[PDB]
Amino acid sequence: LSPDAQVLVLAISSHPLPTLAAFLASRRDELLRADITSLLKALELSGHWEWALALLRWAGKEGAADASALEMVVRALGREGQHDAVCALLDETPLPPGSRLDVRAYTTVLHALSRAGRYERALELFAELRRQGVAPTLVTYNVVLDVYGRMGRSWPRIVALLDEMRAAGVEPDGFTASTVIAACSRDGLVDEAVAFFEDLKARGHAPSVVTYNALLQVFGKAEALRVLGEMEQNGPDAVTYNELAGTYARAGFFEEAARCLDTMAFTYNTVMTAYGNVGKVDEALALFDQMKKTGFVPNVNTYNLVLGMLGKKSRFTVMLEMLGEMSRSGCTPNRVTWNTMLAVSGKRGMEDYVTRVLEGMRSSGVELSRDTYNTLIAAYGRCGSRTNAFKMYNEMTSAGFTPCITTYNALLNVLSRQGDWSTAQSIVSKMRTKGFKPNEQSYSLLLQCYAKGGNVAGIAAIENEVYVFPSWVILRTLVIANFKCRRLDGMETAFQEVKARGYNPDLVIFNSMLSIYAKNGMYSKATEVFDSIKRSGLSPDLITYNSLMDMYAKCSESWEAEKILNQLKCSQTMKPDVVSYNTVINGFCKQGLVKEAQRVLSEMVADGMAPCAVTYHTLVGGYSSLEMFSEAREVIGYMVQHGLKPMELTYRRVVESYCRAKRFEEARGFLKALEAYIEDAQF
Amino acid sequence: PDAQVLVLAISSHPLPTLAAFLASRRDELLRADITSLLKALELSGHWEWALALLRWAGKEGAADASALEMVVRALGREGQHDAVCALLDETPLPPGSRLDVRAYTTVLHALSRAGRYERALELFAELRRQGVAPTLVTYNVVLDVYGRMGRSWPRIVALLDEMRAAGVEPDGFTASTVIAACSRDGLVDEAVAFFEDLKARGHAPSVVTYNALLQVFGKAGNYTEALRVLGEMEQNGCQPDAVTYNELAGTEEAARCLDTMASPNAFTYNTVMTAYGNVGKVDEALALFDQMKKTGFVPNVNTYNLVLGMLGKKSRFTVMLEMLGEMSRSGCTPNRVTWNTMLAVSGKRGMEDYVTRVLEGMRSSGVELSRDTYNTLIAAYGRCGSRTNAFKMYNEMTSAGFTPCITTYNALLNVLSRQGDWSTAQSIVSKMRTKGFKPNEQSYSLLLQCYAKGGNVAGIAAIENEVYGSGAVFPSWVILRTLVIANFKCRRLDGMETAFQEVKARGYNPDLVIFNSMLSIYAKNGMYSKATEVFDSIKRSGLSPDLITYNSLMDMYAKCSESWEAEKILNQLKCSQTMKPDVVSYNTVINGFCKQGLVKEAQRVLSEMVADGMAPCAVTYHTLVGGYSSLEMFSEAREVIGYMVQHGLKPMELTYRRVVESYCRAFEEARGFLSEVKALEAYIEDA
RNA sequence: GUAUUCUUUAAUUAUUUC
RNA sequence: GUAUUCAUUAUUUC
Repeated sequence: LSPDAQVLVLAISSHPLPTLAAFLASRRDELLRADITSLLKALELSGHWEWALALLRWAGKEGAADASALEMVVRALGREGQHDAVCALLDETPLPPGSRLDVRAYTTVLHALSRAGRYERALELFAELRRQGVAPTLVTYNVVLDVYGRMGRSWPRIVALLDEMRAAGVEPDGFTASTVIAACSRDGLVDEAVAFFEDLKARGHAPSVVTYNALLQVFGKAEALRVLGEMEQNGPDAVTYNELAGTYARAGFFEEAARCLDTMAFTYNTVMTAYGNVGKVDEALALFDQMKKTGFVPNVNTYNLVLGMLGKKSRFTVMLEMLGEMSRSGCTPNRVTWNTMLAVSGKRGMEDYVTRVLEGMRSSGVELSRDTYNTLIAAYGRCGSRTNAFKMYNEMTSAGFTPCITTYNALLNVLSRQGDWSTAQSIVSKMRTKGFKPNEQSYSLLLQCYAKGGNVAGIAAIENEVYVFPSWVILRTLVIANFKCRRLDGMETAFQEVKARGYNPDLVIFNSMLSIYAKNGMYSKATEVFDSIKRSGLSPDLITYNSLMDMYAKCSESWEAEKILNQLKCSQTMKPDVVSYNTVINGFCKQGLVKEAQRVLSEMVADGMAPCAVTYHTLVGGYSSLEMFSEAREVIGYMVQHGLKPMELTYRRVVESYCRAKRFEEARGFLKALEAYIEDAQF
Repeated sequence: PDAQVLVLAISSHPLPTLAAFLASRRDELLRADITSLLKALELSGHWEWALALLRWAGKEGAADASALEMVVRALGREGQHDAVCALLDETPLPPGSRLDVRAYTTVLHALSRAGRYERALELFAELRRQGVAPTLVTYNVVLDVYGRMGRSWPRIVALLDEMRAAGVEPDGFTASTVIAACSRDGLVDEAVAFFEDLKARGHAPSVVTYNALLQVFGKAGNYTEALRVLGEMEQNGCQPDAVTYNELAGTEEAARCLDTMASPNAFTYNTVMTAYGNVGKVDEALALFDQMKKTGFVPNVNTYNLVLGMLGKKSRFTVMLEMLGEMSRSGCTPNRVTWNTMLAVSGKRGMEDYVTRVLEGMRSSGVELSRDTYNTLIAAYGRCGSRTNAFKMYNEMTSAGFTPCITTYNALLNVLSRQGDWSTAQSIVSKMRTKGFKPNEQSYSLLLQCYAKGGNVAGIAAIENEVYGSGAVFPSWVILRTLVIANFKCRRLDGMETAFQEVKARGYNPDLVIFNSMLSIYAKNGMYSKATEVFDSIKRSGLSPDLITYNSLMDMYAKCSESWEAEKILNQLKCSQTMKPDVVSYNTVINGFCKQGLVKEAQRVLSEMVADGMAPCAVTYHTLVGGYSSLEMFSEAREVIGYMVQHGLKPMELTYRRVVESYCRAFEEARGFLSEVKALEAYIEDA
């Protein structure tokens, strides 16, 4: 409008937001003389809804904001969807005393509070709304009914409002019906929901899709029998389908739905999906058969769906069967099919499956692409068939395809399992000359080959090249990788770096840390950790609790470890673990305290737990220590007398202790290379 | 002697070259106790090396069965099943060789773990063709093989006889395997008879045994018989472990499960509650929880937090709050875990008031807030989008004497990311900088998203340049992901191709979000060539095209003025059997005609749309008018209007704007049309 | 301005608007 | 070496 005002507006929309108020002040008099409403509008067209906001708040604090000013921002805020801002204009009103608003605007604020769970404020506002003589509209009504619906237990107030609205001649719509039914749905008002809809009929009213889904939902968590039926034939399965997907989980039946559906594709596929995503594939395959059994001829896309849900259950045998019915019915498998048959969540016996998929994947033409081979490598990688992954890697290249980074990472996954790093290094080095530079994943997979290789070299060689941006994964992978190698420098090093970069560490790191102190020479940072893990608000684990006991055990303070064990007995959620029992027994044994140690073994059994090899092994050590070899020999009996099968270390610890005690023929009688240990000892 | 020195050589050598290295010190090897070298190489965990030598020696003819058996024990002990199936397949033994049973059974199990059953049976046949006597574990492994093939019950009954005829007595491993086999075929009756018959032999069953007998009933059948087993279980005195309740959980139904185990402890109750939780059936666990009380045992805070957590993931606010009150009313006073659990809730509607209602309890609970608690509260208020309250929580943090961390600044930017309020987002990151803090990646993602919802393209590019060069921010899948999106929302084609470039270059494997966006952006221009290449490349990737992929394709053809091809897909989606055309699908098709004309065709589509049920929207009609509004025709676009309000759908701003502009440019016959009923009637004035 | 399940470490003010 | 459901090639081995 005004050239002076256009300059002012441009000057406002260009100014940063944090400084703007100190700026608007400087132009106080300049602003007051103008039409803010016109500035707000101009600041809204230009796409700067947040600058008008600032202006409004400024003017309210000055007295130059009117209803129309506010009403303009609000309409902008709701179309833009900034409920928070709406709610704040209401909590810090830029309005002068009198001040009444347009209906549309009040209903936008009501929706904003609703959107925030401030149902109690919405109702306060609604009351204030009609005591100022504002005629609410259909949308205002529907918004308020929604407030009542999510606030809960407000059915009577809903009856009241429906009355009030009709008595003022505002007939309900579809947003009114669904809103209401979902309200009954959230309160278990099954009975009164139906009487409602069936009253909607009376007064006239065309039924709907969203309606039925709401009604559906009622009987859902609440009947889906004679009900869900109507919804169909009444008239289209859109969202209504999903409702079936959770209908099954909150209940339990396979006969009614078969008996129902019988009586009657997507619709079919929907219900099948409902079964296979909650883990009822046996239930879906039956739905599939029934479906086939009645005319219906599935296409490739229906098979890919069934195979897809069978796949998450690793039902290899029937996936191949389905693969059969396809190709022998015309339904030629597509790319999506093989990818589906190869994206199986790994189980035991996956290799031969994969092998059979590949056999039909190559006995049916289908020229394997580059990505196809990568998919086939990943598959044998999941199983762990290094042998078959690499045969695929070799067949690949020998056919002229060029391996990508996805192909190298695949192979790298494998070796990682087996901690074969000498082969990993070769992969990496190969990929570099080919031009391919390792990514983050490629590194984590290296860190894991090394750790299972006990190669600290390659570990610290990477810790250097990274300290390779250190991502939360890499730093977390490094903390672990060092713990397998039990490396305190490395672990600690990158521990604080995880904090200095604004990452929140999980119980894994904390647990891993606590123990690299317990079994080491630090026993206070440990206490720091168990105080940090808590101060952090995290819930300690048994493992955490067990690692804890090991600390006290190594600090020669065992009863305290016994306390934590006992305290676990009440935990009501924790519940010891022979490890916890073992760990405590190991400590007492380590301090010469062995009666106390078998006293906890007695509890152990009494509690109905189950002593094991390692458990007995501990005592034999602690007995051998203070040379009292008879009570020790009595133990190994117990193990075997109960068939617990001792360990050569159980024997060694006695042999080596029988040697040092000047008793040689004893070491001999009692009793491989061990006897040899006595010979090189005796003389 | 001289061996200890030679082992270290092989133990310290590049694996992919060890062959030629064993070829080197060959004659020192042939005179060395191979099996001896093997035993030594394993004593240091160098088992990959003991294999390579085996294969070497084998190729030289220097490996005997005693050696192979030695490598196999380790592999099995080191869990290396594929490697053993390899030895089976290549054979490093000379002709006429026979192996220990312990080894043979280690291979059988290895063949079983790869699904190579038909092969395991053939090896078993050989093993007993060499007059080797199988042991218990051998018989048991083979049983496990029979049980995973299917239709193998007679072979199980027959082998049971043999093994029992060789004086070999079944065990718990046997029982669980035979019962579990019957569970994998639906052999309910025989599993029972077998159990009955096995019991009657004096065999005391066990947990594992009872667990398989229960999977029978529960897998595909009944919850009443499986529950009965649960019955007979305790009656025997065998305590159901965690795996027990998992079977039931996966097998008014919660009222039953509690009636049986009634004729337990607090840990028991939690074990079954958590079972139903981890399955996804939580209303049941609640039901038990109602009983654990009205039955005696009183739950503590650990038990309650457990329950709250379950509710958390379902974000069942009101009940969570009820439960927090019953806690503090029945005596159970919350802890730092209780609160944190309460604020770790899943985003949703009305979450802001919940958090306020929780914080209201943290405060009254006279519990000093810590630096951590603030970070949580800021995060939750930031997660629901209560920008206003996050910042209030923020200033309250930095005023009680706590120091923000990066998470603290990240929470805050998360909110702004939803609002697009990048100006503040900047002002923050700098503050993060002026405090000795360096922005994370997510910090860069948030800021990125923050610029997107706004429209600030200069801050995006300012991120790309700092990402495509310096190391301040590494091109992480995430960061490149947040870029394809933030450039779409701002329609920066150039800046997406670069990202789709690097993604398909930095070793990444694009996702449907990325593909589709690329498809819609190319389609939003005439970019047919690339777009179709993207679509197929979706196919060549191995992903399933959703509706948005199909709608974007139709709009491309629209855009390319081939709207007939657009309907072929709508038809194709009509019989997709898996994908049902969407409202936006139909419109996209109609507009494509109306954009190039043939509105009588546009009517053709609308017709069936209604024929397929399908209830049209405003846009549906606003588009139909477009063609009828600007096609030397007005008597129709007026008749078409009477289908909106007369059908209570209500037109809109883009609509009428097409009526005046199109009519006031096709005059007077336009004036009377607009008179039939603000911001517009200045266009007419402008004309 | 409003409704029916999933979505809340979010493509869901995602793709259609002569 | 072998079995039951769906950081673990995790924490205890005088």
